[PDB]
Amino acid sequence: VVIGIVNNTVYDPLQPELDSFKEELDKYFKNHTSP
Amino acid sequence: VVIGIVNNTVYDPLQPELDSFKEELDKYFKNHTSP
Amino acid sequence: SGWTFGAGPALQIPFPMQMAYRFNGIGVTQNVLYENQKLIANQFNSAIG
Ligand SMILES: *[C@@H]1O[C@H](CO)[C@@H](O)[C@H](O)[C@H]1NC(C)=O
Ligand SMILES: *[C@@H]1O[C@H](CO)[C@@H](O)[C@H](O)[C@H]1NC(C)=O
Ligand SMILES: *[C@@H]1O[C@H](CO)[C@@H](O)[C@H](O)[C@H]1NC(C)=O
Repeated sequence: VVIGIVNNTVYDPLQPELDSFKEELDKYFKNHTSP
Repeated sequence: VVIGIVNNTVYDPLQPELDSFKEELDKYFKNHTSP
Repeated sequence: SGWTFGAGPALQIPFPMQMAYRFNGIGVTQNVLYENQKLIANQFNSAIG
């Protein structure tokens, strides 16, 4: 509905804030399923 | 560059809010890997 | 004191923290002052001269 809006990406800081643990969570799950 | 800045700790609320859950996540994984 | 001496008992506050509290009224955030502190001081001095 707005005129002049421009495509882009919004860097949602809370997503990397939780990803700081989510990455090592994926690492822990890799260790969990490895053996 | 700033004169008079005093050392201390900043209690970033988002971390203990996560850490309130990050403390219980790691403990749960180790129990399931035990068998 | 600042603006408080004209609205109540006259409370005290250091001058480098009574100008970081007046940029905020303009719109520019306060940090700018400390990051330019010394430079700004010189400019102000030259100004009065
Ligand atoms: C913006 O992106 C969407 C999907 O990515 C697309 O459908 C739309 O045409 C794009 N608009 C402009 C102005 O680029
Ligand atoms: C405050 O001023 C006194 C004397 O004017 C000086 O000795 C002291 O170092 C100053 N405080 C700071 C943090 O510079
Ligand atoms: C603040 O802590 C850091 C690291 O512990 C130290 O290098 C610095 O000298 C300290 N500054 C003050 C003003 O205590």
